[PDB]
This record gives sequence, C-alpha cells and structure tokens, in this order.
Amino acid sequence: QNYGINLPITGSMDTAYANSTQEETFLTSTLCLYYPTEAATEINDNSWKDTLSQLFLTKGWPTGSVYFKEYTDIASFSVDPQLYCDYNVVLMKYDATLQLDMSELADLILNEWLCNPMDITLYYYQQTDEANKWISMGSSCTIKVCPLNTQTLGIGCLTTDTATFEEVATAEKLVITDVVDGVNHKLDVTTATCTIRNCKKLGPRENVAVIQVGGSDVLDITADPTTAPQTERMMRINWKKWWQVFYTVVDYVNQIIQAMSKRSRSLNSAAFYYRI
Amino acid sequence: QNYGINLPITGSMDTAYANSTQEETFLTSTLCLYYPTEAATEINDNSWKDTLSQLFLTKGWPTGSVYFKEYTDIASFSVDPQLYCDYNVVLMKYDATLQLDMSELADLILNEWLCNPMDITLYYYQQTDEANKWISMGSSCTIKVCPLNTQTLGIGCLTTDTATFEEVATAEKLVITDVVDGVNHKLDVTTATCTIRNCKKLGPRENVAVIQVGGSDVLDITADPTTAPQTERMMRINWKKWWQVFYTVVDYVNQIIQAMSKRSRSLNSAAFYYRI
Amino acid sequence: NLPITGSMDTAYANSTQEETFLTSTLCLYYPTEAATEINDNSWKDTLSQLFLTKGWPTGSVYFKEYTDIASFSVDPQLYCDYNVVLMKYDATLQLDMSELADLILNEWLCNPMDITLYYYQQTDEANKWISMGSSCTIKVCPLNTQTLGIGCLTTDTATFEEVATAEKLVITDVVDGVNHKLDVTTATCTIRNCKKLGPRENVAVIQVGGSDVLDITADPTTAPQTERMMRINWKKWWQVFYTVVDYVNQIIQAMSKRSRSLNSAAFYYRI
Amino acid sequence: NLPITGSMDTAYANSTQEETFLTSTLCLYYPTEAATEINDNSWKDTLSQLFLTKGWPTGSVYFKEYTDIASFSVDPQLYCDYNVVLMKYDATLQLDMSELADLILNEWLCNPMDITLYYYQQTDEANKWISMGSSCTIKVCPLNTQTLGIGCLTTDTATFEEVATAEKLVITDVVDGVNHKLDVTTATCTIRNCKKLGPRENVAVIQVGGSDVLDITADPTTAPQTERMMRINWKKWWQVFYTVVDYVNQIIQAMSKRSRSLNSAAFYYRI
Amino acid sequence: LWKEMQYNRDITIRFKFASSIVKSGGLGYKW
Ligand SMILES: *[C@@H]1O[C@H](CO)[C@@H](O)[C@H](O)[C@H]1NC(C)=O
Ligand SMILES: *[C@@H]1O[C@H](CO)[C@@H](O)[C@H](O)[C@H]1NC(C)=O
Ligand SMILES: [Ca+2]
Ligand SMILES: [Ca+2]
Ligand SMILES: [Ca+2]
Ligand SMILES: [Ca+2]
Ligand SMILES: [Ca+2]
Ligand SMILES: [Ca+2]
Ligand SMILES: [Ca+2]
Ligand SMILES: [Ca+2]
Ligand SMILES: [Ca+2]
Ligand SMILES: [Ca+2]
Ligand SMILES: [Ca+2]
Ligand SMILES: [Ca+2]
Ligand SMILES: [Ca+2]
Ligand SMILES: [Ca+2]
Ligand SMILES: [Ca+2]
Ligand SMILES: [Ca+2]
Repeated sequence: QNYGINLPITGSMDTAYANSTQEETFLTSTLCLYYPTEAATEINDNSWKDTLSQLFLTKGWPTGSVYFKEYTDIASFSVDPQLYCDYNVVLMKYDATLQLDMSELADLILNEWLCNPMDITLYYYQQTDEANKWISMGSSCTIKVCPLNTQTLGIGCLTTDTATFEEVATAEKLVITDVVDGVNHKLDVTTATCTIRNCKKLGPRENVAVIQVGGSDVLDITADPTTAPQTERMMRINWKKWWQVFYTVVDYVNQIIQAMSKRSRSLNSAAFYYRI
Repeated sequence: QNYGINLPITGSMDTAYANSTQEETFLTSTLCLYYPTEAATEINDNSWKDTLSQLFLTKGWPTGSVYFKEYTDIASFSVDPQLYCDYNVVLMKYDATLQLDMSELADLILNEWLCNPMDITLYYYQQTDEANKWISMGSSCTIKVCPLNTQTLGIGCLTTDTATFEEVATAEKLVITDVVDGVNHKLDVTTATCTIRNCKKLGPRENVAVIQVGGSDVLDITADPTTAPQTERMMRINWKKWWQVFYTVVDYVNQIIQAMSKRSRSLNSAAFYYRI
Repeated sequence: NLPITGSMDTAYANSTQEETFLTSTLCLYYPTEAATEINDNSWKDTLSQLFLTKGWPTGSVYFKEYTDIASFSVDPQLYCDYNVVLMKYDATLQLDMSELADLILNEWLCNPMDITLYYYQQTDEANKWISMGSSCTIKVCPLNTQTLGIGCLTTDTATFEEVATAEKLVITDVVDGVNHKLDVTTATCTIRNCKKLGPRENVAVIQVGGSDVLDITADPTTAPQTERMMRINWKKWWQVFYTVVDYVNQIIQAMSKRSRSLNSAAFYYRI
Repeated sequence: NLPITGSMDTAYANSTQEETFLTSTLCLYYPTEAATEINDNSWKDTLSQLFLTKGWPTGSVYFKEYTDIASFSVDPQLYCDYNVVLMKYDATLQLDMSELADLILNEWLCNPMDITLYYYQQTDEANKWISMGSSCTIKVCPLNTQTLGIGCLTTDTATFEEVATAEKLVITDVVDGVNHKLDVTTATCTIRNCKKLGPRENVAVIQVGGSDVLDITADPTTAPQTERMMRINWKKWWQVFYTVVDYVNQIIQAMSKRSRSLNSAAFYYRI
Repeated sequence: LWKEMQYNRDITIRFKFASSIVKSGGLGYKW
C-alpha cells in the first residue's frame, strides 16, 4: 500500500509456522520454455508440445500454464528478447564460436537493465559507473567509438572523420559495449538497422534461467575480468538427443523453479519504484 | 521494500521542508518530447533538436538529458507507443475527426495498464470490473463481438456466423473496447493485423503529460460516461506556428514537470505491463 | 411539504439500486442514425437482455427513436421513470442542442399566449417564451410606456425584430419589464409563456462526441455543466450503447425521481 | 408490509374525493356501437366538460374504444388510475364476457407456457391457463405417471380433448395434479400459466343490459358479485354515459388504487 | 479450478431401425 518508500521489516529469528506450498507456483504462475528451432527439427513430432504439457502437468502445472517459444538461433533470439512468463527457462545451445554472444545474451536476460535512449547524432556519451553499459540490438549493430579529451577532441581519432573511429562491434545482433568510465565518446552506429541504449545494471533477473545444452562453462555475465560468477540460474547439461533434454527439464522442473524467484520488479510491491 | 510495503509510514506535521529538488531532479533525469512529423516539417530545420537541447540546458537540463521522438500521426503512434525517458511529454495535434482516438491514446499513455493475451479463437471473454477493458492495437484492428447468454448462445448474433456479430471497431490502429460486464463474449478480430489484450487500469501514470495543441477540452480518459476528469498532466494550448509551441514547452518545462512525478517509469518502455 | 428532522447518526440503509431497477424503468432516446448504423432488427432485444444482466427486468427498458435533435425538440414527451437521451453533437446546432437540453433537463410551468390579442412581457430571469412546432418564426417589437414600438412600428410587422426563423424549438429571452408585440406564425408553431421551476432530475443527456458546449441557463455568466449532462467520444454506436448499458448504475445515480406534482394527465410508463 | 397499529378513537379525515379526482386519471372503455349511436364527433369533449363539472380536471379522463368484447379480450391494456369498462351484454357470449371480467377484475401473475417441449399441470385452485390471441384452439390430453394419455394419444392430436375453439381469450381450468399435453395454435395464440393473486381494485365493469351472469370464479359453488361489477339497463348510449358521469363518485368509491407492484410492460395514463 | 457452463439445446432425434432377414434353406418357405 505504501509504494514509494523503503520501510524496514522486522522478524523474529525464532518464529514458528514455516509453512509452504509450491503448488501455489504451479496453478498461479506460468512457465515458458525457450528452445532453438533445431530442437523441434530433431524431435520431428507434430504434437510434442502437447506431450510436454502433459508431462509438466504430471508435475502440477495445469494445462495452459506452460508455454513453448521457438527461436532460430542464439543471434536471432538476442534481438530484443521478450520474456513475459512468470518463470522463464531458455535452453541455449552451446557453440564454441559464439561464446561472447551467448554471454551477452545471458547478460541481457539474467540481469535487470534500466535503459535510456541514446541520440548519437546530438550528444556525446560517457559511462558513469561500473554498472553503466551501452546495449545495442537490431539486425546488424556496428558500433565504432571515438574517445574524446577534456577539450572535446578525439583521442587517436577525428570527430569529423568516422574512418578513424575505433570499431567495437561489427554486424552484431546484440552487443553490450563497455568503455572507459568518465570519458566522453562519439559513437557511430548503424541507426537504420540498430538501436543503442544507455543501460544500468540494477541487479539479477530472478525469474529467468538459462540451461546451456552442450559444452563447458563459458558464460561471463559480468564485464569485470576478475569475476565470472556462476549463479544458480545458469544450468549446464550434457546432451545427445533433444527429447532427453526436454525430459530432464520436465522431471527436474521443480528444482529449476526452486533456483528462480518471482521477478521482484513484476509485482505490486515494486509499484512506483520502477515498474508495477 | 516488498516486505515493508504493507507497513505504516509516520510523519510529524512540523518536519522542516527540504530545499528545492528540481535542480537535482533535472540533473539526474531524462526528458522525452513526442511530437508529430508535421511539427518538424513546419520547423523546416535540421539543427532544431540541438537548439532545443541548448535552450533546455539554459533551463537547467544537462546536455544529454533531452530526447526528441518523432511520430507520423496520432493513429500510427497509437500502435504500441513507447515511453522511454523519466519524463514524457507528448504534443498531440488536435483533429476534430479523431477525438476518440486522441482520448484512446491518452487513456493508454496517461494510465498504467496490466494486460493478458487473448486467444479469441479458443475462449470466450468477460470484463469482470469497470477497470477491465480490451485494448487492441495493430496495423488495422477490426473487432466483432457476440454477447452470449447463460446458455452460451449468442444474443442478437449467431455464434457460428461472424457476419451477425456486432461491429465495435473497424480498421483501428488502437481501440479500447468496453463491453457489458459479467457477459461472456465470442470475439473475432483481424488477428493477423492486430493484437488484442485483456487489460486492467491500475491507476495514473504520473510521468506522461499530454499537451493538446489546438482545439478544446475533448479528452475522456475514463470510459465512465459521467466523468471526464482533467488531470494536471493533460494540458491544452493554442497555436499558429510550431516554433512558438516548442518555445512555450521549453520555457514552462518547470511547470510541465511539476505536474509530473518520477518513480513511475517502467523498466520496459511499453505502455502496459504484460502477463502471459 | 413539511419540515423533516433527522439525526446525524441514523444507520445507512442497504443499497436501493436493486429494488430501484426492479421497481422503475428506463427510457433510452437515440437518433435514427444510431439504428441505421447498428443495422440489426433485434438490437433492442439484446440491449434489453444486457440490461437484465445489469439488473433491469425484461420490458423495463424502453427504446425510443427520434429523427434528429430538431424533430425531437417538438414537444418531447418523456415516459419512463428514468430518461437518458443520446444527443449527437453537430458543430452547427449548438444553440438547438442547448435549447433541447434546457427544455428537457429543467421543469417548466407554461401557460398559453395570445400574441394576436395582448402584449406580453417577461417578469423575471426565470420567465421565458418557449415556442415549438413544425416551423417557428418569432419577431418581436418592444414597446415604450406609451405602448408604442421602439425601433419598430406596431402596425407594420416588417419592422419587427426577428428573434427566430423556421425553428422547431426556440427559447426566447427578452428584456424583463418591457412589453413586446409578438409576430409568430401561429399556424405552424405554438408559443407559451413559461417559468423555470427547477431541474428535471429524471432526465440525463449524453452528448455523443464534440465538446462541452451546452448552456442550459440564459445567464451569460453561467455554464453549469451539471452532473446530468454527460459527454462521450465515439466511433461506433454499438460501443456507445455498450457504455450506456455497462455504466447504467452511474447514470441512474446521477438522476433522481422527478419529484414534481403535475396537473396534466399525460402518457407515461410506470411499472 | 409492516404491522399497522391504529386507534379506534381517531377522527375521520375530510373527504379525499376531490383530491383523488384532481390527482388521478379515469379511463372509460366503451364499444364502438356507443360512438356509432351517439353520432357526434365532439362527444368526448362534452363528457370531459361534464366530468370537469363533477371535479375531474380536463385531460384526466381518457376515452378508449374497443370493437367488441371478443376483440377487447386480446391483452386488455388498462391505462388510467381508475378504469371503468362499459361491456355490452350478449346472451350468446356469457362465458366470454365473464372471462374478460375474470381477466380484468383480478390480478394475475403469469409465466410463459412452452407447450411444444414441456408437460404442464395445475397445482392449485388459483392456477389457470390464460390463452389470448386471434384464434386460440386449445386441445388437452390428460396423462398419467407412465406418461400415457387418458382417452388420448400424445402422438395423435386428433384424440386430444377439445376445450376451446377460435377463442380470442379463454381461461382453461383442468384437474389439478395431473399432467396434460397441450396442443394450441401458437401462431395465432399465446398460452400463459397464471395464478390469481386477488381482486384488481382499480377496474370496474359495468354490464350494459342483460342480467347478472358474470362468474369470475371457476368454482361452481361461488358466483360472487363484487361492488366493482355493476349492471345497468339501457336503451340509449347517451343515457348510459350520463349515468356513468353523474355517479362517478359512487363508481370510484367502489374502486381502490391498484396497490400491486408489477413486472410486466404496459404504458399508463397518469397525472 | 473449474467453471460450470450450461447448454440447453432443442434437439430433434431422427432415427430408424434396420431389419436382418436371414432365410433358411429348402424351397424358401422357412426363414
Ligand atoms: C538549504 O537551503 C538553505 C537556504 O537556502 C541553505 O543555507 C542550506 O545550506 C541548504 N542546505 C541545507 C542542508 O540546509
Ligand atoms: C376539514 O373540514 C373541516 C370542516 O369542513 C374544516 O374546518 C377543516 O379546515 C378541513 N381541513 C382539515 C385539515 O381539518
Ligand atoms: Ca583511429
Ligand atoms: Ca554480439
Ligand atoms: Ca565502463
Ligand atoms: Ca567477468
Ligand atoms: Ca482508435
Ligand atoms: Ca447481429
Ligand atoms: Ca466492461
Ligand atoms: Ca468518460
Ligand atoms: Ca432551436
Ligand atoms: Ca426594426
Ligand atoms: Ca428576460
Ligand atoms: Ca449561460
Ligand atoms: Ca372466450
Ligand atoms: Ca380423445
Ligand atoms: Ca385446476
Ligand atoms: Ca363460479
């Protein structure tokens, strides 16, 4: 009821009545499975979604609670991903050639980002703090950056000559750019086929889990070199058949949800903080 | 926060007022101006955005905080309108032939909405409360509704023959349908061209101000026939040239934003929260 | 009409809305173009069923149709206990809209006028001359204390001052305390000397599209916009009727029972 | 409905006859032959002025014409606060006129009878089947627990028992507690299951000529003549209307306000 | 949870029987 203020909450370390009902999640919340198209291709069954809904329903999820979403590949899915279910699971296939991209994708969906517009034509841009990044999405994002000095002149570049700009992204569907903080930069971006946004990392996105189907642990959702955290929402499974992957997902869906929490930004409690 | 949302906040009626925070609010916020294309056409200048930024800076905005978004017309802008900045000001040109549309646009962007998908092909749909509406937007949305009875039989319409359904919207970029509550309706919509959602009005937005350029007080942001509230965020001005309008907006940005409040910008830029 | 003494602690009674709907009736007036656009032969029945979903028993809602504002203005009879008039806004008919709203939203005590025999004057601001018919053309000739025309000739009716031409309803307001000779086409329109007693609380007017232009008071200094004068935006008439049905609770809440004792036995509906 | 405690020592209030005449409406129903024999286009105004001499304000008295008893019996709509039906006596129509009286001198709570799909029965002596239309030909087939018919075959309407033929109005009374199959011409008839609640006090019937033959109760052991069933001998209709006008106070005395809260759809002529 | 929805429908059952007539041997006097 009191929405704009952070009030302390007091609790007793000896409090009784530790009741629970995970069933509340199943009947009230919805589950979304994001998988690559090649998974559906390999399965090659026209009613596999129905069978998976049946199997999930064995786990308590009423029919219609579980949704299945298809994406062609990691790069295509990275273009402004929209995860709307209460609980989101993304089966991301591992590609040794697309490590950073996968990381970027995870960094976009495993975290919470507050993004403002960028008018590269009008304004020069800095990155105020460690949480400030420049996230660009589109069909082909090509970002070139020219750092300036206190006199507004470029460093190793000419503001009036884009050929000297230091390219940092080339034909990217999604790219998160991290530059030196406290330095103004002139940005050249393909605005026709790419939108760039000035984003702040508020914190984890609790209700999004990524299951890496394949190779070893490579995701780096933190721009800081010294730390490469592996949060509980970053699962990894070895695979040879996609039916096996989906059966493992269904059989252990309870643990997958247990690793996740309701999106703290998506409930009435967070009203008038940023969103609902 | 969430655990202390339902807690009292006590304040003495003698606590000293704090110094003005408008300066810091401008220094820490971003402003978005939404204007029609005819505005830029009449201005007939390329550097006008830069000049407006400089004038806003003269009014106390750091270079980089003011952004200008251009939309073709009211109808096109009504399709999934996006509110990017902390403060949003929408300059709606008044046309006597689009009153409802204007209201609809206002109703969408001056209020918070909570929306759900509508599989009109598989379910009948009710509107449970006066706050429940059906917001549909797209390239061209044509909504036909058949009110059923307690026996799941159309009233004044054949449930199988769409030609007998009732026309409530034809070729609409945006429409907010309100049907009788407690009645199950069978819906047929141009799903290929538009998306329809079951939405609940949660309250005002407080960070979107609509300035109506020309005309009279015609906006009705409440479907209730016996109320046409004129909130502080819906303003009206008279005009002969667009440069005067923009100068008025710049010179009275303090007053315009004094009627708006931060803390309401959602993490997503969309005009409604979505729950699938 | 006796004094009523009440305490400031008497418990509120339950909602009378349910029994009010069960024991009253609603007349809904719409233009012909509404039915034309609806293009359904049973829309009255489905609207009645929707109202029943809202509470009103079947047959309690009466749907009356008028060609347009001007035709409706010719002696409009309101039957049901609660009347809601859907008036479509036309930018060129503002005064006619205002006159219709004045006539049906207020209570008038009228007596006949003999323009061909006696001079007439208006006693106070509540006194007007309401003329209605197929075609009303009223010309006025004010008279001085010597019963002689001012800016007009008593014998010559051409010199009279034209205040109405071909109107189907017109509320004429002249300077009070001055005698006027009236030239009115009595063959095609009747004029009556009327006094405004107060508001008609059982008649609401919903203005479909437009702006707040109604002026139900002749005073230049007041444009009340009472709670019984609603306005909505529209593109399709079905949406308008659905909005009327859904919020009928609020519409009736804005209205009250007529509460006037009439000396004329007219045709009404009263369940 | 609450208990009403009164004192036997209270003083009689003054005559309310003038007040009720001023604030109520009177409806007179007469056959077309009355207007034919009178042969005067202004007779309505003459009777109105005579009533005004009796006290009724001009316009409160409404005159309604019906072709004959058979035609009037098709959904008789009684508008005014006080209704007086001048019913010409015909020795051949003794039942029909009686039925009409039974329909208008009593309050009936009616519901639809969808015979073609449902089996119907009468639960008590107050239950009847009122059928009205242009031609009501009702055939009845009593049934038993095994659903078979008694002296009738449910599949052969020719064996159904004939209870009415070409009737504009008929009140059917069958044996209670027994299911019947009904075959009536729904195209030109509508049959309703009705319960008589009590007398309808605002409707009086004046039988013009004949003798007391009305039987408004199906029970053979009762043929009561209430104060609302008058009978006058006649040779001229002008005399009939003069005696109705002169004794209007007596006629209204025999009548009381309706007092029933209805749910049906009927217009009224009220002041 | 579950919702109750009503369906009262006016149906017309049109049906018929079939006959199996298997005749015995001989000259055809016996079925
Ligand atoms: C607030 O304003 C007052 C007067 O303008 C000024 O003296 C003071 O330093 C400001 N800050 C605080 C913390 O009081
Ligand atoms: C009743 O009638 C009496 C005698 O005619 C008269 O004195 C009195 O004023 C009347 N009214 C009342 C209220 O008693
Ligand atoms: Ca360089
Ligand atoms: Ca990338
Ligand atoms: Ca940085
Ligand atoms: Ca790292
Ligand atoms: Ca629209
Ligand atoms: Ca229809
Ligand atoms: Ca509704
Ligand atoms: Ca409204
Ligand atoms: Ca007029
Ligand atoms: Ca003159
Ligand atoms: Ca005057
Ligand atoms: Ca005025
Ligand atoms: Ca009969
Ligand atoms: Ca028989
Ligand atoms: Ca019986
Ligand atoms: Ca009897």
